[PDB]
Amino acid sequence: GDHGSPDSYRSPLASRYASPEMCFVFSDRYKFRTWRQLWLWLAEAEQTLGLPITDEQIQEMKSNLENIDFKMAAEEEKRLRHDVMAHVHTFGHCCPKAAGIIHLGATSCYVGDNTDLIILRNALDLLLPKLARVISRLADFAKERASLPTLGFTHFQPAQLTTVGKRCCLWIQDLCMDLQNLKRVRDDLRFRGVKGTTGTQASFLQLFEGDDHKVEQLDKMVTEKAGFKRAFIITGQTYTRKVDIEVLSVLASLGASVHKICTDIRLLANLKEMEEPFYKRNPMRSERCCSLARHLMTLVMDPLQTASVQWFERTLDDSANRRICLAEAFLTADTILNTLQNISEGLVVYPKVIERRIRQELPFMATENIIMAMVKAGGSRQDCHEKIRVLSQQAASVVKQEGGDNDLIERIQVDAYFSPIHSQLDHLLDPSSFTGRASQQVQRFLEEEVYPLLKPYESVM
Amino acid sequence: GDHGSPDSYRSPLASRYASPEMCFVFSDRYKFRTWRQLWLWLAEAEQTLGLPITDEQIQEMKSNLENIDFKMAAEEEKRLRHDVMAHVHTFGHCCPKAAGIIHLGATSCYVGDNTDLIILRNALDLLLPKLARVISRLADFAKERASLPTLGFTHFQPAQLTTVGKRCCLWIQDLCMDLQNLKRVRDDLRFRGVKGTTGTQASFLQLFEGDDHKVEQLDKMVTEKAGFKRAFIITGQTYTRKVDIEVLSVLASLGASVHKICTDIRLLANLKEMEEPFYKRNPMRSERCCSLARHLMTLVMDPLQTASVQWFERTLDDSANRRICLAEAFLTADTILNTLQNISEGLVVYPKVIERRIRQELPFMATENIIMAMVKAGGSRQDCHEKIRVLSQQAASVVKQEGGDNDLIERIQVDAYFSPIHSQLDHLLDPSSFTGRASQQVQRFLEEEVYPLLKPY
Amino acid sequence: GDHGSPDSYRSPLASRYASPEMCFVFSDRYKFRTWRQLWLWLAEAEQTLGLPITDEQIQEMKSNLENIDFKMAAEEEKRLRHDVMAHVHTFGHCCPKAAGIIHLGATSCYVGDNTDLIILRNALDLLLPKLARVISRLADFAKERASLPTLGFTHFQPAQLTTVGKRCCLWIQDLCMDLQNLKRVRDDLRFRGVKGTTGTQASFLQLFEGDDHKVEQLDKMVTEKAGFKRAFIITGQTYTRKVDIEVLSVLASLGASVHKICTDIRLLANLKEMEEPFPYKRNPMRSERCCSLARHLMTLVMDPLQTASVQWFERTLDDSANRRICLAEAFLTADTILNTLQNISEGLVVYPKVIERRIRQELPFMATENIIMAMVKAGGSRQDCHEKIRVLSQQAASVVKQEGGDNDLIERIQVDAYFSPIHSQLDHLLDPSSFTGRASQQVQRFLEEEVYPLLKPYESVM
Amino acid sequence: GDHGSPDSYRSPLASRYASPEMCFVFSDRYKFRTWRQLWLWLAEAEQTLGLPITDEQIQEMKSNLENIDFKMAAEEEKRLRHDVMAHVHTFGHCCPKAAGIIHLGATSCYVGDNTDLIILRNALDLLLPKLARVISRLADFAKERASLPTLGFTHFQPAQLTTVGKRCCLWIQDLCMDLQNLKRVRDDLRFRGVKGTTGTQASFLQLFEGDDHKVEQLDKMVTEKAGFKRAFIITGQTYTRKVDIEVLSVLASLGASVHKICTDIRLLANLKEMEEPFEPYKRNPMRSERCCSLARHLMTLVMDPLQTASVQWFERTLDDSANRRICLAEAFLTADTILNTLQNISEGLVVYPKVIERRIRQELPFMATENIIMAMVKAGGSRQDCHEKIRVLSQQAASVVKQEGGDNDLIERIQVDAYFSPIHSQLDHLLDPSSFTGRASQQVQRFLEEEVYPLLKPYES
Ligand SMILES: O=C(O)C[C@H](Nc1ncnc2c1ncn2[C@@H]1O[C@H](COP(=O)(O)O)[C@@H](O)[C@H]1O)C(=O)O
Ligand SMILES: O=C(O)C[C@H](Nc1ncnc2c1ncn2[C@@H]1O[C@H](COP(=O)(O)O)[C@@H](O)[C@H]1O)C(=O)O
Ligand SMILES: Nc1ncnc2c1ncn2[C@@H]1O[C@H](COP(=O)(O)O)[C@@H](O)[C@H]1O
Ligand SMILES: Nc1ncnc2c1ncn2[C@@H]1O[C@H](COP(=O)(O)O)[C@@H](O)[C@H]1O
Ligand SMILES: O=C(O)/C=C/C(=O)O
Ligand SMILES: O=C(O)/C=C/C(=O)O
Ligand SMILES: [Cl-]
Ligand SMILES: [Cl-]
Ligand SMILES: [Cl-]
Ligand SMILES: [Cl-]
Ligand SMILES: [Cl-]
Ligand SMILES: [Cl-]
Ligand SMILES: [Cl-]
Repeated sequence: GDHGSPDSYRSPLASRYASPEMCFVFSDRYKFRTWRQLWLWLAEAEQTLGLPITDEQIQEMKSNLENIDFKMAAEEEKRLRHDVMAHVHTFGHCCPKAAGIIHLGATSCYVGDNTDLIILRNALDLLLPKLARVISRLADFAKERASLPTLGFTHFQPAQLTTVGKRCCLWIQDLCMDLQNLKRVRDDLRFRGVKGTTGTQASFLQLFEGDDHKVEQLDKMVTEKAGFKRAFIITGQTYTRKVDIEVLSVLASLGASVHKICTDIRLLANLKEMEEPFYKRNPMRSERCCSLARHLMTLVMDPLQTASVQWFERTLDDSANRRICLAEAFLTADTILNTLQNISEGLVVYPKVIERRIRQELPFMATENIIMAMVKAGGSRQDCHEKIRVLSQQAASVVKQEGGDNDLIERIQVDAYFSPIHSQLDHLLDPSSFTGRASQQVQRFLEEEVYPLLKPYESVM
Repeated sequence: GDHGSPDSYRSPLASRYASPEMCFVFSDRYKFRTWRQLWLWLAEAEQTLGLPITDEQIQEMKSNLENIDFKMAAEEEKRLRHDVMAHVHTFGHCCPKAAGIIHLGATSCYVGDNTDLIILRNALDLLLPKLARVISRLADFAKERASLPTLGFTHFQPAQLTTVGKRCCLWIQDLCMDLQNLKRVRDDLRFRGVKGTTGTQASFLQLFEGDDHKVEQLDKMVTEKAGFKRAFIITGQTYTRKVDIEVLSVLASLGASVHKICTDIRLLANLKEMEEPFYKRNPMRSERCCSLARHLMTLVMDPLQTASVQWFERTLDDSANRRICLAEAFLTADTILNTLQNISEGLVVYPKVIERRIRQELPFMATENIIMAMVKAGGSRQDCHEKIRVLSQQAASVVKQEGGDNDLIERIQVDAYFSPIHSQLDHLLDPSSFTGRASQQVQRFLEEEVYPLLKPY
Repeated sequence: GDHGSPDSYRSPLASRYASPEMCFVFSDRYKFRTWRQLWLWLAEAEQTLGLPITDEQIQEMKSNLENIDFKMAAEEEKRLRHDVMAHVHTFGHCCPKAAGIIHLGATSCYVGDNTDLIILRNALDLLLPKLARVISRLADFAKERASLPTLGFTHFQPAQLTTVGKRCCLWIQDLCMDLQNLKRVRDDLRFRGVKGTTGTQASFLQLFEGDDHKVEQLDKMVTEKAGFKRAFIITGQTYTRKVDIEVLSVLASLGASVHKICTDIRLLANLKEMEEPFPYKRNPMRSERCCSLARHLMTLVMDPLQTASVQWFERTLDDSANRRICLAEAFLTADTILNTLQNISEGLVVYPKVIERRIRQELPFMATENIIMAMVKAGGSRQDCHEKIRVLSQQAASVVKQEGGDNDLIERIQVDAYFSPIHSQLDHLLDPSSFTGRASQQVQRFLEEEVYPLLKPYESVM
Repeated sequence: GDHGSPDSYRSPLASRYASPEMCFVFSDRYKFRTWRQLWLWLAEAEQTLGLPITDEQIQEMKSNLENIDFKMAAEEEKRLRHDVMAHVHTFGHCCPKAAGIIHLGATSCYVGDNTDLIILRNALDLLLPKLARVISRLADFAKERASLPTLGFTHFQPAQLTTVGKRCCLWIQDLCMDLQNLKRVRDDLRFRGVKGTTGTQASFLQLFEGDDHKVEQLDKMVTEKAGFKRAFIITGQTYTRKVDIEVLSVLASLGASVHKICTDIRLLANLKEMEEPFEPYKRNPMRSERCCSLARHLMTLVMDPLQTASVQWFERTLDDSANRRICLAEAFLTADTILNTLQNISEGLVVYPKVIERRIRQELPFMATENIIMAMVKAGGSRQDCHEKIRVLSQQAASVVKQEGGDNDLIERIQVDAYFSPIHSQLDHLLDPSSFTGRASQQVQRFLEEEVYPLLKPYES
């Protein structure tokens, strides 16, 4: 009824995950509406350029763009075993006056391929502000936490202190590259236009009695009507399936970024340092994003393979595949960005869990700070280094062998050797003094790189 | 209605491609009904093993296996953000008596993982007879055409003659390897059974007051009820997702086979030697098979990646992915097998086209046999080789430079140097003499390898 | 030099990673020596079946199996742009008496494909005992640690306790499935044998003057000489490239398993519960490397899938360059991973006092039901007790997250006279060995029923 | 040997396929010379910026950039189990005065990552002119063959005529999209620069005693010394591995293009319409087969960096290292080989016009029937009636072809039928192949003038 009977398989991307907006863009109502819209634009342009098409035929066509008899369309397709021709017949039935001029000069891909290009670009236009919003919410988080010291991890082992906001900027930088990629692909998408069966426009040239200029005009007119700046000069029957690679490749790369970000979030949730928005709390949304982002990456192999084995001016082995992977890649991407937005709005941070971890690990990373202090006081770097080695091993043994807390500072405190440095210990181990340039980097990044990127999307934040 | 509104995305695998039977196996009806079947079996087993579950509670559960309020379950899941708990609640709603004991001792995966294993095996069982049927129909074609000479192709260039039937056996053999793969994975599939939250059955042990024999018997009892010969001993929360790799990998390899087979048919269609069953005729069914087969191959990277990053006793980042890739792999495989059967039932061959192509190419492959005939006629191999070489270059130029028919045999016939073999030319150029052991290979293959494999189906 | 001068690219798989044994299996010496071995076996069988081949011709070839002039071969291949014909000519140069009968009746794939099948089987035979050894070492660890309680993880969040040994069985099981896979593919690998240019044996049938029996005998005999139980009946020019899918698919699956296992170890290394074999701060670098290589193993499966899908008719040569890369690389990658995993599995470091601490911080939240059950057994209510134990768990969780302190939930219960009926039981109720379920029982049954039978064939090489 | 002894595995990419120039770029000599060049630049800039480095330390480091003791470095790496530190120690041993300031403040990635970025960019600079050269050769072919009619193929079945040159433009267009992608990735490549252990420059900030300006100057000074216009602001330990996805994705899409082009060439070769250049009746399209084989590996390799980036934890994990040693080099050596081979193919492509012409003659009559019907309607005949008469003749001709294995005799059937007497005198004209190719010829001209030549202009050299 809505997403269908439960007695048959229903894609989870439709019934469970994707927004109504993205679902509609990949719906048959939208597909077949656009087929008629393209047929109308064709008749309109053809009428202007002199072909015998009456205003009645245009008005009739224009008044039935939504008037789609799916039952009739289905029966015709069972009969003809051809989907475009099924719809040509069905459109001509409710438009009896224009029936004879519908699809005039065109091959099936005039509606099929141009609709897919309109769908791709409209789908890209849906993703962009959703991605932009996720980036803005994280940028707010990053700026807010820019100076909050946190344990750094390499090999997922204790490393030089970063900040929560600086770490957030690694996430933001990858998503920003995705925003630029998606925009580039949307902006550079070209219209197939009117090209004919094998790309030569032979049909249209005959209809215009050899007038090459009128053929070029028609192609320009339908392109403009479709809202595209530019059409291919060169096609076979179809737009080059290299286009489908370009689109799904940028979505795949977005998948990898989201999977990385959400893996980091899941690890922070184990560490109790950060948690998804409101005893056992599971980072289920981040896990979902990983799950769906993995499918995005997997799907890139479909268009790669498809384009690689397209023979000459077209083989029809692209069709069933594209029905699946194009829609599912955008429905998957839509779901991910909707969820990441929801995650990024109220990430819970626990400063005192973060501080406890730093206090347990920083003493082992601060030994050169201690030597420097003792040497400046007039001690020996060689004598000091030995003393710290032993006390550090003692502390390490407590942590590993006994499961105790790190007591290195306490050992240094009660050892008389470090007499000239006892009053400095609190300053020397101040975690903010160990975070390098993290806060200055966050500011400069957001200002120079992030905010300029977001400016176009302020309207819808 | 049945597939839903055209105002929303609908999977073409559902609305366009897969059979009703496969669509039902991956339907929410079948799934949640099976969830309830597993709860019934559990309560039955747990009752036999002494837990406080009454007969009338079990009657209540059995009477309601199909009575599923999908609207309520969706209301609960919106509220609980937990799918299995929503169905526990909803089953407990229409079963007020048994409500207290549904899911007793189980974790979510008890219904979720076991249902997937039941579904995977049922799906495999739907595929197997269809694949056997394709093989059977192709075997019929291979037998009928076992001796029909046809131009061999290597580098897709003219090569040593094969037969139509022998070439078909290349196709059959790959599909036989798939049939064996699918049957193995089906037969080796193990039930998760009752394992508790992290795989230790700590819940059931406590319910049975430390009695291990009862905990093992429960696992055995529910496994048997589900009709599985064997259950896992070792699990985390889930069955190992390596299982999903094993299943989709064999599906991926089936895809590769069908893509190659259908690519060959498409090329033969261009050559006008073969056509799909009944001016332009397009091998559309073969093209669609290729299209879908490619998706089957692509899908293997999903379970590979999933398994690689499951942490400890399980992470929930397998869940959304599996909802998509498992169903799709099987619905795609189903479609391909349904279409491949259609293709295999009336393949059209054009012997006269096949013959004409052999006549254009065989003379170039027949020159060593002409030379052999001259040598034994009291002649020189080196002289003949040079004479035959110039005429073969002459004929090759007519073909490529003049777009003409190959006239090499006519050139040989009129050149008096070949007087010692002129009377043998009809014999020397008989295409059936050039196919080597192709028909005998077909006979032995079908007899020894194919027919024994089909005998159970 | 051994791996060439540093002024050109050199594969890390050869210069850095794989064992010498696996490198040699994928060497040109081994390849081209096997070409010659195959030529000798063909001449042997042909002579037996009556073709005009002499004992001295066979003696000559046998004497020169290893006497490969690589420079001459390269020179000839530059002239002929054909690798097999280059080696036919080179072999005939050093075997002048045999030159005329080398490769008699055969197409190039007689040496190319059959050598690849010999290599694949030999390569699997190198991997098998290495995996068996990894499984056995982990099985020893699993038995040793079968009762050692450890915090369970689902969502990587605290869950019902498992044991260190039981968790190891999750890893072992996957590798046992791989071991079975590799053995199956190895055992079921069929020989191409002698098949001719398009698979019809037309050349051989003519040589034997139409005697079908003799062609069938030839194929049997060379298959037997190469040590294979079974040859294909049906081929085009090549063995079906579906074979390459079957082999690299099992390697890909092994890759996923090792990636999972080594990710778990790296996570245990962060938690300080387990470390790699022998400093305070240590990196799981070997596990990281195994993950890095395992990923390449999974990636490589798409090569033979694609290759097989677009082979036209009796074969196209677009498989050749690809197979030179992916078959060797997959095995060199797999070999390295198993060499490293063996090393990781020997002396895995465990820290029971870190494990215990973590358990004590998390168990009380998972033990509330037991503390309630004990009150109801004493005489208290379950509705009343569940509420009072709720609020204490709330404050303890807040101490952990808001204060950043230790879990004081058991102290809150201890210092509260409502839980007076059960105060003396608290240690018994919180005994972590009482929460591990059937973990240790499962380890024993698994090892005895599933693991040890698999390992028994490999006992002499352990 | 020079590729090593035949007793061990040797990559066919080095031993067999790639050019010596691309082999050199991914060689250890080039890698470790660049490590030392980077150490020289770090010291140079550090000296200028006031750190205690002498001129004879710099004179020493500069004079030993090529004097690499690989044996010593290998010994050191076995001992340290650390490749970078082995080379710090080895470089310090031949530069004993400078030993104590080599790598000052830096982490291993300073040399590791920056060298990889230098190599990636130099690798892309080798490919670019090669791809431009292929496009240029193909454009000459397209121009020469712009108007030559050839049978169109859709479903790989006879379709509306195109031209040899127009079909070549489908190939050219995909390669032009690749040239733009590679150029884009190359230009947008950012330097990692000096970032420290976890990306915070804490080491350098200390060395400059809190002077942030000097840390920023150092990052700019080395970035500029390396010939890069821009450095990252935000890194962890490493440059984001999304960079590797971006680079191998464009190579993967290039593989798809080449696989399609070479598949078409292989099909044309079967049809005897086109052949690879002469280096002879049975000829195999072996170069094109090889290109398809390698292209496939290029497409396969994209899943490596996708997976790598998706599971990088925090400021980095070392599970990327081994994978990248394989896939980055292999992708570029594979790409290099394809382009070398494709240029070779494109240089003397052979066309057989009489074969092409014969195929057209066999197939065109069946596509000419609508045009014959139109000429009869113009002469006074009924469309419906004429369609029926011509349909029987057409079905008779198709049966001669398929059932008798004969030549298409449809035109002869029409010529001797008195029914078609009104158009008999027009048949020669109605069946002219050039008249069926539509705008194919003008499309080649416009495409080459507007979209190809401007892209090639910069590469003139
Ligand atoms: O415009 C034409 O019809 C000309 C034809 N090109 C085609 N162009 C577009 N669609 C075509 C084409 N051919 C078939 N079909 C129809 O597409 C449908 C494919 O079904 P599916 O494989 O399920 O996606 C399915 O309905 C097919 O009938 C050509 O010969 O070049
Ligand atoms: O036995 C034959 O030669 C018959 C031929 N089949 C072939 N079988 C095996 N190898 C062949 C074949 N053809 C070429 N080549 C040679 O393979 C080599 C391919 O080189 P690469 O692409 O670099 O791997 C390269 O050396 C090629 O020359 C056929 O026409 O069916
Ligand atoms: N450990 C678990 N086992 C089974 N299901 C779970 C678990 N944790 C959460 N879930 C639920 O499983 C579903 C996952 O949804 P999805 O990510 O869309 O597959 C959600 O309803 C979760 O609440
Ligand atoms: N954080 C790091 N950055 C760079 N290199 C490292 C780091 N940690 C270890 N290494 C070294 O990098 C090399 C990784 O080797 P492989 O995994 O074979 O590429 C080894 O020599 C490691 O010791
Ligand atoms: O909800 C469950 O069934 C399991 C949850 C978990 O393991 O965290
Ligand atoms: O050895 C290094 O350069 C870095 C090591 C680390 O980050 O752990
Ligand atoms: Cl059109
Ligand atoms: Cl359970
Ligand atoms: Cl069709
Ligand atoms: Cl052979
Ligand atoms: Cl390390
Ligand atoms: Cl640095
Ligand atoms: Cl060749």
